[PDB]
Amino acid sequence: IVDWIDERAHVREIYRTQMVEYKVAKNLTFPYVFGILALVTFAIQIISGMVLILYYKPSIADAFDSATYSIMGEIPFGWLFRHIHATGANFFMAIVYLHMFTGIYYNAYKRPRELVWIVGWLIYFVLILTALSGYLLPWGQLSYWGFIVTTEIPGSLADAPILKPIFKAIAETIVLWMKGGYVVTDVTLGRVFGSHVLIYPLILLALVGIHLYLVRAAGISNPEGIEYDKKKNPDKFVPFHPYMTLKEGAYVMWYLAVFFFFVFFHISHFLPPENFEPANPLKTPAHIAPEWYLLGYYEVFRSIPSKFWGFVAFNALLLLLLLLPFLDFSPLKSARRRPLFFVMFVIFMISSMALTILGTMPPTPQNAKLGLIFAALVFAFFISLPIISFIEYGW
Amino acid sequence: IVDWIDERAHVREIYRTQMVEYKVAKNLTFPYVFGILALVTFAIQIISGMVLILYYKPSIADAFDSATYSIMGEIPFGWLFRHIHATGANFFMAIVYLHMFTGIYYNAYKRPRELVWIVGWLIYFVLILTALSGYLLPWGQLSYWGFIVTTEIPGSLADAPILKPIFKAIAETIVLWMKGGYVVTDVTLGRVFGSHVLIYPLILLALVGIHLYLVRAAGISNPEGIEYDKKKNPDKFVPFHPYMTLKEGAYVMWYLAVFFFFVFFHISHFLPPENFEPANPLKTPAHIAPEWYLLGYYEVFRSIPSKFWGFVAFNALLLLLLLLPFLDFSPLKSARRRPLFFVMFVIFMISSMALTILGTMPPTPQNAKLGLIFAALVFAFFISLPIISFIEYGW
Amino acid sequence: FISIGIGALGAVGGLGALYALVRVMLEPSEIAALGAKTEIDVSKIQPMQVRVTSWKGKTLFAIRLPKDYEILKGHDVFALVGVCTHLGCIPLWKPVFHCPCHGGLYTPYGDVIGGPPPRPLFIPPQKLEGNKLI
Amino acid sequence: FISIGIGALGAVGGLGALYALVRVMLEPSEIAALGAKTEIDVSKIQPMQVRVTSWKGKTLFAIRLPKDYEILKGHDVFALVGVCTHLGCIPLWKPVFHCPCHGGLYTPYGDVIGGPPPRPLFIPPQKLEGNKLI
Amino acid sequence: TWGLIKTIFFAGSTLVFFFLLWFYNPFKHVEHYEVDEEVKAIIDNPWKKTESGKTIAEEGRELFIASCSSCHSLRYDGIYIMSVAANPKWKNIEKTSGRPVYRFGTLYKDRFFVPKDVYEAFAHDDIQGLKASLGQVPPDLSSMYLARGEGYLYQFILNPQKVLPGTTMPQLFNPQFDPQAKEKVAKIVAYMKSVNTPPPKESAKRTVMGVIVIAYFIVMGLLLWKYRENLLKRLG
Amino acid sequence: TWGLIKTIFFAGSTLVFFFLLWFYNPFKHVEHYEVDEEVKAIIDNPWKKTESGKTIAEEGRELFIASCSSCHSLRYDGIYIMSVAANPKWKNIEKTSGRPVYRFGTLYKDRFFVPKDVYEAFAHDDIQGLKASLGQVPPDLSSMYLARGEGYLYQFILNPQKVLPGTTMPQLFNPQFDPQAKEKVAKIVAYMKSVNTPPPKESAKRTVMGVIVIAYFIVMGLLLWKYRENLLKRLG
Ligand SMILES: CCCCCC/C=C/CCCCCCCCCC(=O)O[C@H](COC(=O)CCCCCCCCCCCCCCC)COP(=O)(O)OC[C@@H](O)CO
Ligand SMILES: CCCCCC/C=C/CCCCCCCCCC(=O)O[C@H](COC(=O)CCCCCCCCCCCCCCC)COP(=O)(O)OC[C@@H](O)CO
Ligand SMILES: CCCCCC/C=C\CCCCCCCCCC(=O)O[C@H](COC(=O)CCCCCCCCCCCCCCC)COP(=O)(O)OC[C@@H](O)CO
Ligand SMILES: C/C(=C/CC/C(C)=C/CC1=CC(=O)c2ccccc2C1=O)CC/C=C(\C)CC/C=C(/C)CC/C=C(\C)CCC[C@H](C)CCCC(C)C
Ligand SMILES: C/C(=C/CC/C(C)=C/CC1=CC(=O)c2ccccc2C1=O)CC/C=C(\C)CC/C=C(/C)CC/C=C(\C)CCC[C@H](C)CCCC(C)C
Ligand code: HEC
Ligand code: HEC
Ligand code: HEM
Ligand code: HEM
Ligand code: HEM
Ligand code: HEM
Ligand code: FES
Ligand code: FES
Repeated sequence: IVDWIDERAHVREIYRTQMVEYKVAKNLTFPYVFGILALVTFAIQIISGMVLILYYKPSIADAFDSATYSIMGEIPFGWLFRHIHATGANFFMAIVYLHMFTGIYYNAYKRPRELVWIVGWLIYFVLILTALSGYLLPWGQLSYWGFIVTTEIPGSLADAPILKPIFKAIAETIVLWMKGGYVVTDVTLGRVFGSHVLIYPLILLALVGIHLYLVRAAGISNPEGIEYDKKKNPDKFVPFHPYMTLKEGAYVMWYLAVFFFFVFFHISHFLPPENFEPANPLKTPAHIAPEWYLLGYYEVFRSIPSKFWGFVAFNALLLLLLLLPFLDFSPLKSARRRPLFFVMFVIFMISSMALTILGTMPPTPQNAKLGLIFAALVFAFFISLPIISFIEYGW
Repeated sequence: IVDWIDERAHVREIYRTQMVEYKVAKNLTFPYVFGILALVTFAIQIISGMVLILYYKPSIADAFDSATYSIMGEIPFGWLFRHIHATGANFFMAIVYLHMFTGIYYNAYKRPRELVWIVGWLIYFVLILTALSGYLLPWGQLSYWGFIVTTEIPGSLADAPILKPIFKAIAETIVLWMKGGYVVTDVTLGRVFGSHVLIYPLILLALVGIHLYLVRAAGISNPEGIEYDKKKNPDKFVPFHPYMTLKEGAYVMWYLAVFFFFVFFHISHFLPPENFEPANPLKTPAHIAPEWYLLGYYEVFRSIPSKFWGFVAFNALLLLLLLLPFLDFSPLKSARRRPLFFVMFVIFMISSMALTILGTMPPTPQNAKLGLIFAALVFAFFISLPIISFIEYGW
Repeated sequence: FISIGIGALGAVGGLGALYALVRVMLEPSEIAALGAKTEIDVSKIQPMQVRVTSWKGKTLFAIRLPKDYEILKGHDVFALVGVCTHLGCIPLWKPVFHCPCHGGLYTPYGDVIGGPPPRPLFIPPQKLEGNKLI
Repeated sequence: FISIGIGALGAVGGLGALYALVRVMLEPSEIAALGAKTEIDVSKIQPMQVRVTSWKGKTLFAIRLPKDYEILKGHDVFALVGVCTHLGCIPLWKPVFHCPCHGGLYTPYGDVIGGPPPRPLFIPPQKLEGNKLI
Repeated sequence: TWGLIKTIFFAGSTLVFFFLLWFYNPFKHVEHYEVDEEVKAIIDNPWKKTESGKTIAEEGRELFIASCSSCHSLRYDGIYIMSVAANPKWKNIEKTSGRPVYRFGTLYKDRFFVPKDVYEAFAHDDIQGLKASLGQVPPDLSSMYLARGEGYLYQFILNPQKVLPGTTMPQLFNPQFDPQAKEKVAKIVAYMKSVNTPPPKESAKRTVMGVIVIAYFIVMGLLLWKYRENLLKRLG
Repeated sequence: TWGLIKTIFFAGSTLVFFFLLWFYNPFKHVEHYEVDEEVKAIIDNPWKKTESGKTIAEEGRELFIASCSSCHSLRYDGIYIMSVAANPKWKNIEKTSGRPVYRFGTLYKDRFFVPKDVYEAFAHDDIQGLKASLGQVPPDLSSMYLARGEGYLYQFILNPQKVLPGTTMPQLFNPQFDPQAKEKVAKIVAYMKSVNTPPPKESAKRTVMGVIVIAYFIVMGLLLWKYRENLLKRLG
């Protein structure tokens, strides 16, 4: 029964405290589902990678003979669990982008949520590495070369800068770090496999746990902006169960329907067809831009004429998210409450979608001009947050 | 500083509640360290397996060429992190045996700790599989054959029993389950590698977390036996920090010293020398008994003349630990309080050490007689717990 | 009704997901049984000639002899797991047949006549269906 | 003092453990630089003859010619990364040297004279130490 | 309301972003090759029976092993270079694993799959006149269908000089005075498609189960929604 | 006290259990072979210099490649069968990875390590007279030292008929009228030891760091103990 487990585990005292008397806000909108959806996609990736690790082999002469021959034809339902994996990777990138952007919107990074945003940025940085190093593994014609392209980006740092041209042969993230040093060999493939498969998901679970605890410790920020009305204002909370637990439970099922649509009926873009060719280190494909979640940065890169300054802009665009809680400082919180932050956020969103879309097209001079025009608008959102902050402080 | 992190994460409110005002018992003895030591050894195994997964290769033609050539000679400090791994596996078996046996001693399985013992038995069962499937991986001369010996044990079940001899070709844990079916091939090695390396440690972390929560939910059982004196009896708790947190912190360091002794100076029994020969499926080694943590059961096996009944005894000796909380029922708890349970526990401990020690010697008829005499004493401890329980109920 | 319809639906979904997971991970189905049939036509082997095959693993012999351990009496067709005993070499046919690694000799029925190996070759099970050995 | 001695000792232990972990995982040290020296004695290559080698990966040529893109002027000894351009074949020496996959021709200095490839072979860096090319 | 404008903007932009990011990016100018439409039914159903009791896939397999296995080694089906015939062992190809080709979902005990490193060391490292004469090894036609497409595979074969400017692969099926080559190339492409595409029994089970899974999750979501709506009425 | 009897019983039994379970189980009767004591210094220090500027390990390597590489393929050092010489490529052994033998902690660019499946398919599957005549392939002497021991390796070589009753491996160094064979076999075993045992520089760094780690953890434990003792006095 349940009373026997109740007396020994206190299951009902945990249930009545975590669900029935939690008292989340009532006016929670739809983009407050993206965290639960990212957690569900993380679970999907773990469950479907536990199946792939049984048959994938981190050898150069055996990779792409496991993931393409064994996984796809030899193993029952192996096609399905590679489809689920390669679809959930892209869905997990997209849901995390939506989550962090509609957390930027409601400004869920202000007091006292400065630390949850730092842990979330660590989540994002290590997720980039988990989805970047897991793409070399199929060892396809463009997988190898998109790993090479992405691992030579830290090499433009060593190129002679405008100032102090001693950066040559220093911070060698090429030789020491990934690409293994002058050759991508079997040892490097095994190292990337092991890291991607067990070192990164463990520090993903740890950081997701810390993040979920820090969300509860600071409380869900309501989208209105008053951020609380303590000891008063009832009839606007309608506690967690069953108001929210069944709304999220329906959004999760509908999201899984949209997910298993791509898994079954349209995967010709998650398993790209010209990646089904075994990689040879002598023939370079034509269009070898990195994966879609890194194209918004790859367009800021290789658009500035200097490569060192392009890499510096690449890194500044990623560092301006750690400082983003420390960068915007105002008593006002939401975007329903800041009419000047809404226009900057829409500029940021549009000009950040446009960068990822320009990152797919071939590098023409007009494409470079457009990617620079949009990079200027992306940087404007960060170099104007303190201005709007200083304006709103004077009301 | 710390106040900034305090305001956003509530770190001091967690510290003052989990350490300074926890109020564990004062008379806790030494064998109450084995849980923390098993947790530390679990951490050691995870940390040192994250390094081994980078270079181990789950192919028949490449296994034992990674773990013996690459890991040991080619990789810097790879000798050290294979030494730490193969030593921590045996230390993790030994510490878990000590923990569960000195938890049997103080009867930490009675009310209300029935569920923590079930979760601990699940820990033990899945730990057997994690240390059993991780031993096939080096693909050594005796690793392959000790996997074969252990995976043919469920095959004696299919042998014609005394009753209902239809068990032939049913419950085929040989073909369907491990050994892959009639051949240990490259696919089976890859499957065992993937399972051992990521599927078993994940359900180890989950079960260890559930176990650690269930220990707190039921409270540490004090070794005396009164099990509490609620709302009274002060000056005998001296709360968790710094009374216990620094006693455990010193025992952990001394245990790690004893550990890194074996890691560096005596490992000729954790990496057995005749396992440094590449496995061939045509030549069987002389003495191919399973690993030491399964020898207490392997001696109950292959000592009874019947193989089916030997396997049934193997399984009953393992099932009589799940029922052990439901098997012993008495108001008295400790072994300092039950003078009749102490003698049965010492019989159990001695006759269970003797079984693992007899499991190493070759199978002579005198060895079989001794392993049966000791198997009788091991079963006596389980078929007498209800008798002592019924006697003590009448006081 | 809904509060039980969703329970039944979730149970069916969990059952299907567990079926898929079992079928991927824990199933060597229909490829592990290689081979339990092992078609070996008897009318192809000549007298005093041995055909090398594989049953339940490697390796297996197919011995045929016209006249005459000794588990079975005269059947003239059988199969023995052909791998030497004490160190695991492969004996060569030809009338006894030995292995040249250490000098172990074997009679066509399995027993040893000059034995470096301690024990003979264990007879694997067999079935007779017309002119096909299992 | 103890409450700071244990802190210093734990910090040293953590530093050593992190050093070991870095040295195992994140270090292709002293084996990735294969090869930055690439001893290529100039007095061994004959005029109008190409030696196949490997610098910073595969592959590399070692061309020597007595007389005469064109990044460098007349030095008579240099090295070009030898792999065809538009599809990545290996050109064969012999005076131009071409690759027979598609028909791409190359002058000994890298440029193309009949080009299926769009661009010539990029010159990798080089150093001159007596009679040894890098 | 203004919230509605916010909704159909912040959702419309994301939908039209993921649309042209995940399918039909209209700004990439990758070219398209198509089957000649002369037959276009030899390739649609390679498992379609024909006369002499042979399907089109089996006949394409024989055409490939007879006219194409002299330089190309289509593994995943046990086809290797005919020099020597067969290029794998000779003697014991079984002692390699080396396993018999077990595709979806039926195995073929008469053909074996040899790893990429065992092969090309036993076979092509005692090098025959392929890398020498041609210049490049005819790479592999195992997963070339999934990587090129039926259109590119058909338009490449029977006219390699048009798709690639210069290529030492011959015409080898010359049209415009041999009217029997187009269907041969179609059978070859249909065979190469039958190696990487599920049969009509398997490609249908996947469709049925993918429809059932989506119809399962949608119904489960709407059932949970209706359950929440009903439970919020007993309370308020 | 009675608690003391409980302590030195429940700890004594566990200690004497793990003793004869983890080192020197006195009830296992595995036999022991020992070096002939004729030299016993050729094998102790294989890196010990000799005349002609050659160490004993290098001379054992030459003796092995000259008299033993005709049937045994000691990989992990680049030694393969001399038929053909060398049995690996011939031509491109570099295009296999195939990497140069990089043991602890110095690499040898003149010898290459070829995987187990690439080798024995290029080399022994164009089978020469080893599996035919002998009956079994001379397995491998790469990690035979770690698996047998110096005693077993010495007593096996120069008298294989004594360790194993019948073995087609010859004496190949016959004593009792050739007094120059014992030191040759000792040099061979010393070479085979130098492939799997760290040099005197590396086997010493491991000892020093293993002493320092234990002395670190013991001191840390006793420091934490003294800190707890001191902190329990400020409170009680
Ligand atoms: C068969 C089926 C096919 C399926 C096709 C694929 C599926 C597509 C579905 C995706 C739909 C996403 C919906 C998100 C929007 C939710 C609704 C909304 O409108 O979200 C708004 C803000 O959310 C927010 O920022 C979040 C929205 C902004 C996020 C921008 C995402 C950019 C994506 C990545 C960009 C690359 C980044 C590069 C690195 C810098 C809410 O603003 P409010 O002022 O509170 O309005 C209140 C009203 O809603 C009242 O009801
Ligand atoms: C260089 C250095 C070399 C190192 C060599 C290796 C290291 C060895 C160290 C191991 C020492 C273990 C110490 C355990 C004993 C702790 C002390 C003790 O005595 O533990 C007793 C009970 O613990 C208990 O059951 C626990 C003891 C019983 C556990 C039995 C373990 C059996 C092992 C596995 C058996 C195989 C099982 C097969 C499957 C059935 C405590 O009983 P009390 O009545 O409360 O006494 C109170 C007094 O102590 C007051 O102070
Ligand atoms: C997926 C399969 C499941 C199995 C997974 C196993 C793991 C965990 C099991 C699941 C957890 C069980 C749920 C227990 C929740 C009950 C906690 C609780 O509710 O107890 C609270 C204590 O919390 C407290 O100390 C908080 C204690 C500190 C929490 C620290 C843990 C967070 C980090 C964990 C993530 C890993 C990373 C670790 C590295 C740092 C009491 O509340 P208070 O604030 O003190 O009182 C104030 C009142 O006004 C409100 O109540
Ligand atoms: C069954 C059905 C399989 C077909 C049924 C049979 C006859 C058809 C026969 C059949 C069809 C083939 O196409 C096939 C192909 C190749 C070889 C053989 C076959 C075959 O034999 C679909 C199974 C696939 C579904 C898509 C499972 C999803 C895969 C995992 C990633 C899910 C992991 C589930 C975990 C363990 C529970 C987590 C619960 C969490 C809270 C969410 C709850 C949502 C829901 C699970 C209730
Ligand atoms: C450094 C020293 C290395 C030698 C120093 C240098 C000059 C010597 C030079 C040197 C020596 C060689 O033998 C060597 C061999 C091969 C190639 C190269 C070399 C070499 O260059 C010893 C390092 C090994 C120790 C044993 C680390 C243990 C391995 C892991 C398993 C530990 C994981 C640590 C985690 C991340 C923290 C967890 C904290 C937890 C709460 C416990 C706290 C205890 C303590 C850590 C404070
Ligand atoms: C004269 C030897 C030879 C013959 C015979 C041959 N091939 Fe080729 N194949 C080649 C060469 C050379 C290339 C060029 C490789 C390249 O351009 O990268 C090639 C390339 C290809 C490609 C891939 C080209 C690309 O860029 O994707 C395909 C597909 C192909 N051939 C199909 C076939 C088929 C089908 C047959 C049998 C009907 C065949 N070939 C017969 C040698 C040959
Ligand atoms: C006549 C061919 C031949 C020669 C030459 C040869 N071996 Fe052997 N080796 C064999 C055979 C046959 C065996 C037997 C394998 C077995 O019994 O399992 C063997 C076995 C061995 C074994 C392992 C035996 C065991 O049971 O562990 C070692 C070690 C060994 N030989 C060492 C050497 C050394 C060192 C040399 C060179 C001085 C050498 N052999 C030369 C063929 C040869
Ligand atoms: C958590 C977020 C993760 C992301 C975003 C991610 C991403 C990816 C991607 C993009 C691929 C390429 C697949 C393809 O191109 O077909 C991949 C492959 C792979 N992933 Fe992950 N991964 C994640 C976690 C995991 C986990 C937890 C495992 C656990 C085993 C895992 C195991 C694997 C394996 C073995 C492969 C190679 C198999 C193959 O290529 O088919 N991954 N991953
Ligand atoms: C695996 C990845 C992630 C998981 C599982 C996850 C999970 C969650 C969940 C469940 C919530 C609460 C529900 C909600 O707010 O929708 C949340 C909140 C939050 N997350 Fe994440 N998240 C992830 C990634 C990220 C990233 C990458 C960032 C930032 C870069 C981030 C920043 C935040 C913030 C600021 C909040 C607070 C929302 C608020 O208070 O309104 N998260 N996260
Ligand atoms: C948690 C308890 C675990 C136990 C008791 C255990 C046990 C073992 C054992 C006995 C071996 C054989 C090593 C040898 O004989 O030299 C082994 C090897 C291995 N373990 Fe574990 N293991 C555990 C967890 C893990 C984890 C978490 C990982 C994560 C990567 C892992 C990865 C490996 C790998 C890759 C090998 C093969 C490497 C080699 O053989 O040198 N293990 N394990
Ligand atoms: C990875 C394996 C394990 C870990 C990390 C672990 C951890 C712990 C810890 C830290 C404690 C509290 C401290 C202590 O009692 O010493 C505990 C208590 C306990 N454990 Fe475990 N344990 C493990 C395995 C097991 C096993 C295999 C069993 C039983 C078969 C078990 C049964 C118990 C019981 C009954 C208690 C309660 C002790 C009491 O209340 O006095 N544990 N465990
Ligand atoms: S192998 Fe046949 S006698 Fe030892
Ligand atoms: S590959 Fe050299 S010409 Fe195309």
